[PDB]
Amino acid sequence: MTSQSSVISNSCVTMERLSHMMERAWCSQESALSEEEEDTTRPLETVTFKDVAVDLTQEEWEQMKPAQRNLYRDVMLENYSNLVTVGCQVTKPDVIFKLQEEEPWVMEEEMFGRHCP
Amino acid sequence: MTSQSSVISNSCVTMERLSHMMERAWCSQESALSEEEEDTTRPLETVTFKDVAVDLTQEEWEQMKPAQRNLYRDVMLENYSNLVTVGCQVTKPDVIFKLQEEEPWVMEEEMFGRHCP
Amino acid sequence: VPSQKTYQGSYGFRLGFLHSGTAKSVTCTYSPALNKMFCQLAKTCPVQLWVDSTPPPGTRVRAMAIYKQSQHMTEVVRRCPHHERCSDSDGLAPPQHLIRVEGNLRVEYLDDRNTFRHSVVVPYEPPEVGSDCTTIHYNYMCNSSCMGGMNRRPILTIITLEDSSGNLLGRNSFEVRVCACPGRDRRTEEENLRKK
Amino acid sequence: SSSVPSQKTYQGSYGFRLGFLHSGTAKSVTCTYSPALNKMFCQLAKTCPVQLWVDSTPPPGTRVRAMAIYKQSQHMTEVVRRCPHHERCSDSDGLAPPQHLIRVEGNLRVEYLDDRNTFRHSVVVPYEPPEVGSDCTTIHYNYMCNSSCMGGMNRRPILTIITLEDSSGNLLGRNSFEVRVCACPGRDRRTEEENLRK
Amino acid sequence: VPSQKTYQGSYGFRLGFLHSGTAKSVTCTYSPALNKMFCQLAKTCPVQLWVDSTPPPGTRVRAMAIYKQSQHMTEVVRRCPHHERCSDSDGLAPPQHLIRVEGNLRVEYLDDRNTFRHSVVVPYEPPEVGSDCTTIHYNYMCNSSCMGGMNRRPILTIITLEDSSGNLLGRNSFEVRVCACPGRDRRTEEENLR
Amino acid sequence: SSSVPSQKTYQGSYGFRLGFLHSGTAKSVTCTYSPALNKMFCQLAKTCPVQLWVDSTPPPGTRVRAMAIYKQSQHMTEVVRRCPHHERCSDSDGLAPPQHLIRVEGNLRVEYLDDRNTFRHSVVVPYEPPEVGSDCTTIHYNYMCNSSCMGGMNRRPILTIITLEDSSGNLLGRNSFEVRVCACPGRDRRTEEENLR
Ligand SMILES: [Zn+2]
Ligand SMILES: [Zn+2]
Ligand SMILES: [Zn+2]
Ligand SMILES: [Zn+2]
Repeated sequence: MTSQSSVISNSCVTMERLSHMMERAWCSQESALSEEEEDTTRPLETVTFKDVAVDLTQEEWEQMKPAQRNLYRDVMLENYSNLVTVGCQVTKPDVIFKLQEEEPWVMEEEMFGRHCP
Repeated sequence: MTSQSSVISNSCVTMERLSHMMERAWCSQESALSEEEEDTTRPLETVTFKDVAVDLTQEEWEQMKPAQRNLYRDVMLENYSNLVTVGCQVTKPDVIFKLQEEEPWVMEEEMFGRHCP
Repeated sequence: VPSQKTYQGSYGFRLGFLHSGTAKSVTCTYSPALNKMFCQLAKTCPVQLWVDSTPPPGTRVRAMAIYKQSQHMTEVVRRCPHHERCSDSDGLAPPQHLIRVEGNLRVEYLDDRNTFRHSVVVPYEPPEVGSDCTTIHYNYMCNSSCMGGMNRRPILTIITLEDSSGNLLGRNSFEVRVCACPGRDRRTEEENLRKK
Repeated sequence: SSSVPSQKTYQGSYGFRLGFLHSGTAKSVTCTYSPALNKMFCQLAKTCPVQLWVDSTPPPGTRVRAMAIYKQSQHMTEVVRRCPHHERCSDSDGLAPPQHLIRVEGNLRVEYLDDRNTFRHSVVVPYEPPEVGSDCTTIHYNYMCNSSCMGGMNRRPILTIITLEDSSGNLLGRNSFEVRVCACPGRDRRTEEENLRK
Repeated sequence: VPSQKTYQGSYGFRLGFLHSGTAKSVTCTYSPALNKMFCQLAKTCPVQLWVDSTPPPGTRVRAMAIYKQSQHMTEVVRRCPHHERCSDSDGLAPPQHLIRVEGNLRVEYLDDRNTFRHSVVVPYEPPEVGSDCTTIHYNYMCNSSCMGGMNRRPILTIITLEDSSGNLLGRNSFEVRVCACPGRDRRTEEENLR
Repeated sequence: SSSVPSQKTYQGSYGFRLGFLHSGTAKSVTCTYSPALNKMFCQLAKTCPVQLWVDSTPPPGTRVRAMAIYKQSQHMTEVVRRCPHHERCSDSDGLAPPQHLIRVEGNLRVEYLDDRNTFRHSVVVPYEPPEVGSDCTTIHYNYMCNSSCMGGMNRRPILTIITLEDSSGNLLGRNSFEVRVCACPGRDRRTEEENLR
């Protein structure tokens, strides 16, 4: 019947923000004084992807509606979607084996999982 | 000198919001069924201003930058600015004697306040 | 009965108290509006001593609890006969003294021989490096509702200064309501001050 | 004690049964009894009339001993005694030592006993036969501490043991009933009747 | 050494435990995944007895703590010589017994004369009005790290049923780690299983 | 005990002073000493070399008695004794009764004493003069319980009293030093140096 909503708040909510979390550009550069131009001899030393990936904490993911859980793994995958496509190559970290289906912390020690059909 | 800011975030920040705290219109009215029209015999019984005014709690006003403290008294004064101008008349509550200069909880018992010039 | 009026002196002696929270189970708290310390049994009550000048060596700090109500001034503020027989001694206090002091080796305890009351004495130390005050960790050994002792009567604790001869140099007084819930009993007595 | 005396109900060949007044459950009653829990609730230093209903008349020289024991088993080693505050108060009726919880008024011939094996308190009156018109002899009991007294009973529920003996001391009958002494007897019956319907 | 295998019997005897929280300073808690009760010294351990049929009168409930590790089975689970000399008696227990029972006047304590161990006996009462279980408030008198007693060795507490003659009617076993922090020591042993 | 022996430092006419090794503050040291608190931190059943620095040489027959007393005044009535667990362990060196906290190794002539008035434990070695090249005679002491042992010291800090006497028993000199015996001696010096600043 009526209340045919001219759609306002479906899937075009993630697309529109642009100033909601990505503006989080501080420690300003007011009237800079410390400066010394020099020769470019020292190497780059890009940091890693070990620390850009976050080691999984155990007590988390309680409140955490799994629209945020599956998106958190999509943070360490879309930051990873650069480094195995274009740029310096890193290895695959240890936590990536749980980026699986059930849970990260599934029981495998202590068998006899309740015989059943 | 330069960085003459074409002013963006001065005093016209309170004026512009309109959807930031005043939209906080729930418990919806979907397909209403409980209804019985009747005679208008029962009186109004407007609630009071005793409970619209909030009794002051002691441990508060620590974090509470006093732009919020002086505005909180301006909540129980602008809700009071109706009821002594237009509408039903209430009395002045007990907490209104601190809506003063120093603090609500000033010492008056136990004198000898440190003799000095 | 010894006097309860506040004596500053030429020394600028003032009691400092920690600005502690009003939680339901705090160990010690102080009200600035009523000058009332609320604290527990056998727990630490750090009372700071703020002075304008440094006293000469040999000066001492005497604490004494007196009743606030005038109809009970003839009774000595003493422990109840149950707590007078419990094994709660710190090895320095007789079991009738309400006030105690921890963290100090040189504490004196006095049963005064005219006025028949309890006095608790520590020697005054100057403020340390960085410090403006010397904190005395006080301990009260009964609640105010103890039957046979304080018995629901509010008490005033008198902090006095004297040199080794005993002449009075300064006196500050503050009320004491010792119960099991110090921070909550401050709150119902802050509800006592705001009328209506 | 080491040899805590028994709390099991002993009728005997005498038909000894405790009678209690059917008193109201007001907020500030002086003495009341619960039939469902066999629990007497009463005040400090107040009259607790306990009736003695017997099937046969005992021989002359018979006596009635009262003794309060703890109901909880983890506290049976402690003597039910007065708190050290109330042990030093001037509340004596001129016949009781200041450590005895139980007292008896309205009788000149009361005995008080500190028993010398089991180290406890016993309160003895000589039994009188029921009067003209009466079927029971009422002993006006007095308890001298509440159950929450620190150093004495200390929030532990107690059982008061009423015993019968002849002048030699051999036991003729024993009835037991719980005792919760506080300042509000009739109200503390009500929250323990709220305890049973659950 | 007496057996630790679970004996149901024809009586349907099963141990019930309170679903208590995992706070840092709990008085008693139970793990369903490890069948492990964590509790304090001299504190109340209410163990429920869930039965399928009502036993005849005269039946009794014997508790016995045995070591879980097989290399320590020859040692009797006993109190440490410090706690064997402390004045912590409830007036019914000898000072070497680990297990105790409060809230019951009819408790027995046994030093068995073949197997040299400690046994704690209460007579079984039927479930009350409204109740489906009879709770026995157990008390353990040493932690598992006591030197000379349990000495960091995990123990199993054996709850047995018998009639007045002593023939065994049912047996359930559950592990016991007594320390000062029961609810936290459940958590590091739930971290042990995952 | 009934009368507790004195802990005040007695020099005498002999110039008796305790010397201690300037050992490091590692996490698992066997024995260490704090000069600021006069506090020796050491382990169970381990070597505690205590040097004896004297201004004059004593006559022959002189002896050195060690005694541990509690530092806190509320616990002075309790004898510093071993816990009932360690009182029944098989840790004896063949010369000490199993209740004595203090022991001495590297000496055949050690005495052990249960004194019969004050009911406490005393450990006696005969004094030897300093050797060739030496200015001190080192007594290798051994403590047999930590201070947190339940039933013994029980987290109470103790003072070890080193006394000198001739063969009759009259006191010639006494030095006292605090003792905190735990499993980590060098670290427990550090949190008590954090206590002083
Ligand atoms: Zn008291
Ligand atoms: Zn009492
Ligand atoms: Zn133990
Ligand atoms: Zn030890």
